[PDB]
Amino acid sequence: CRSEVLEVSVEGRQVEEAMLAVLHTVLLHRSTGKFHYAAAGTYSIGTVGTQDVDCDFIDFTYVRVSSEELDRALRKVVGEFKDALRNSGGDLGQMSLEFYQKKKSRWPFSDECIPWEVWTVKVHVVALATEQERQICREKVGEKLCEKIINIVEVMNRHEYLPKMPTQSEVDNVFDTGLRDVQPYLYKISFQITDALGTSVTTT
Amino acid sequence: NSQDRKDLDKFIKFFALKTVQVIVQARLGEKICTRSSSSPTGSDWFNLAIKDIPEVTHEAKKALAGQLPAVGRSMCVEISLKTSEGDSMELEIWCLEMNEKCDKEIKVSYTVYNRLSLLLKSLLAITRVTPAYRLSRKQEYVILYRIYFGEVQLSGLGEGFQTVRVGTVGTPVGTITLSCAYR
Repeated sequence: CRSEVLEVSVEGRQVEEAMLAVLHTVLLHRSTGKFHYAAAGTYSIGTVGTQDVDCDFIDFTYVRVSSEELDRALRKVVGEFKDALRNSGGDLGQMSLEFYQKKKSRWPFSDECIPWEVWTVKVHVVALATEQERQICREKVGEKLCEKIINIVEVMNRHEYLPKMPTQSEVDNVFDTGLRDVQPYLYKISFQITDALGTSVTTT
Repeated sequence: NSQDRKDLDKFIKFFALKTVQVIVQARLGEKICTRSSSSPTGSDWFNLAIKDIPEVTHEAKKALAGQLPAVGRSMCVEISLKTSEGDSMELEIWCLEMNEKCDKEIKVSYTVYNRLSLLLKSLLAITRVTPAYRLSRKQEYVILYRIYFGEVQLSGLGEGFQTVRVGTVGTPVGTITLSCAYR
């Protein structure tokens, strides 16, 4: 199971859009049109729409799949991370997006969720005190998010591994078929407020 | 093998047609927004909703002249800037090459077809995170587009331009490479 880690240093208000920019970019690449199966086992694939998202707290624009429900799902759990970050303080958090297949297991054991890929975005929130803080921050993280999306595209293009196309009965072990307008790969979004760890040895 | 390559030629042709749409619509000053369909139509290429602009289609077909990328022959979409002064400036050259090396194991049709779909998705993403994007929407300046076909010449970019890899897709006829060089 492959892992990629990204870091962003962002102001408090810009944490939501910065996360949506990362999550949507990954899920745009990690989803397809919905499958409509025929009794013969064949299936058609629907069309995915995309739309631009202008960020307000960041001078930045990203592309997400045009599913209104997927957006509501991520904005909600991004808000869970946002609220948890401010309830805690100082010694800083991370959100994780993981894709997994469902494997069948003999009774009594329930089905195995087997990750094939996970993304972790570590978040550092900085405090600002003049208005020049906020404006140059709006520019600076936008340029930083450009680097991240470029790095996401460049790991996504490795074509490392992908689960094989499921049959009509296997479909819910590979895809999240619960949405109206896109079927992502089965994904899990959890977050975690971590501690701050020092640095030991230079190595100068 | 004759039908499969007839299909692959079509896939590459419409991939090239669609990259030109994606690149030009992203330099269009306005936000782009399309809608998914569970009951799609027969002209939603690569399972993506990309509306064709006729005029752009026209000179994508005039540039290609009924031909497809290949050896030493790579399609280029040049994004430029004419200011109030009138001096031109090459902002980005978008380059769709077709490398020599092949992938005889990659199973046409839809392995290639699905991977080209992902590349158009990567292209939609990368087309907004290059500085010519924010420039094209903050509108004094005007953006010009132009498509041509052969070897690529990066001279108008100026010394020290950066390049972005959008991604690659291997085909039995050669591996497609999509990238951008920008000043």
